[PDB]
Amino acid sequence: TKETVYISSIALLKMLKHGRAGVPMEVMGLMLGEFVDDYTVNVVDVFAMPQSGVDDVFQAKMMDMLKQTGRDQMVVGWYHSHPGFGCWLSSVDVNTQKSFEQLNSRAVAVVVDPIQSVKGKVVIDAFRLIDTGALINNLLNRHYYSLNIDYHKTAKETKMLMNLH
Amino acid sequence: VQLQESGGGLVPAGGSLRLSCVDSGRSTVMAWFRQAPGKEREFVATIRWSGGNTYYADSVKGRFTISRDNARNTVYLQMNSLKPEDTAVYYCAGGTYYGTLSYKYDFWGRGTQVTVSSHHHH
Amino acid sequence: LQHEKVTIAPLVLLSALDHYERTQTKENKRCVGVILGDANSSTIRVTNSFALPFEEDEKNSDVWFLDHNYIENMNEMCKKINAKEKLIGWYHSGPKLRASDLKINELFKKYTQNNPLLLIVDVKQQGVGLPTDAYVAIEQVKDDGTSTEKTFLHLPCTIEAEEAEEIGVEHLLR
Repeated sequence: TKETVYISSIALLKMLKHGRAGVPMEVMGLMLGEFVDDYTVNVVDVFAMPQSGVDDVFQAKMMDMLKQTGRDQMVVGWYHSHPGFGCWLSSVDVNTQKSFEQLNSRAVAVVVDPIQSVKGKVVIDAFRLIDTGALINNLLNRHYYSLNIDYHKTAKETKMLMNLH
Repeated sequence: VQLQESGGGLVPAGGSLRLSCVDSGRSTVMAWFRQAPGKEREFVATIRWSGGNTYYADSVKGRFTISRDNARNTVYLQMNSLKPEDTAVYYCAGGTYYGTLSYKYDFWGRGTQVTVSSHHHH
Repeated sequence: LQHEKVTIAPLVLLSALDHYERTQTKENKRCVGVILGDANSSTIRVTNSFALPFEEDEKNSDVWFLDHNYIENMNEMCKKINAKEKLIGWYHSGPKLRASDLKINELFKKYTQNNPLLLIVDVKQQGVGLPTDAYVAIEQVKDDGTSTEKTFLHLPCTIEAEEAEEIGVEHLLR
């Protein structure tokens, strides 16, 4: 019954690369992939957003350019880094996630800590807002929860990776 | 070749077919895709070997059923209420990716032709 | 800066492969893109890349189209994320150098600070050795302006990852 977010090889490497590059600042980007059954979210790819310190024109520009090269996937959420600050959602993040969930209920917010991430342990989590308003009309409290994370690689990607040393 | 499709052939509009795919050398996920002439390969259905969770393309829901038999290393597609637009070469694929993207599968069968009649009705 | 050596980030290999596979690239067909990094030093460091829309005529190698606007527009966006990762050349899936490569290479000379690097990523992975070859275009005016010759110089390369990717790679394989 547990829903898992399956993050691809390049999506993981891009997130770690972008997080590390931004230190000591937080960075952010969008996650691309697909929703399958109730228990499955695939994150196939990712792209960095410019330091604001969620640009719509940049996003739309990127999506359109990626589609011309066979990257046709929908936005399934977003990631951000917490350089040395672990995994959680701030109140600004909850609000950001709220806007993602108005487009897709199953949207995911990934958080990575590029400073605590070290050989043998990636410090990462995937969040989704808790459902309130089950009793709201159409016409002691936690605001979010964690989803399990896993990783996917094709057999070809596996053979490729063997070449690192 | 690891995956072997069977069944399929000519069927009239409205009829049934059962496709089977045998895996000779044991992936966690199996799927059927289909490709008609002049068109891109199209996702049909996917299944987990263990547990049997299924997912279907919208154009096929409630008409097609993907099943697996672990003991016999075989995955099926029961195709009911067939339509001319279902005409295509049907392929099974294995891999560890549970989803819709053909290029995330690791291996493929050679395919089996399915033809639904534009003229003849069941 | 006269180039001698090349390092490739594992992410670039995976990006080229993913680009190839997602474009249903048929036999005899190749995918083409842009590589980014650092090429001001004797060792060229390839750290990123992005995919290009690219068309060529399989029956006439003189005919191909590279979207110049796309290179610039995508490059714009890359600089907004990391100004340190510069345009240093291009890649394709090969498996071998093609006849149009010298001329495609010329076009990239307009975008690079130094002599462009061409990286061939073998996405079929049939060598079982390294799945990359690195080339730079060199010309030599022989016999005093009766003729010049232009060709590709093979540069040795190595797969080198910074810590963040090191962690990613090990996590993926373990």
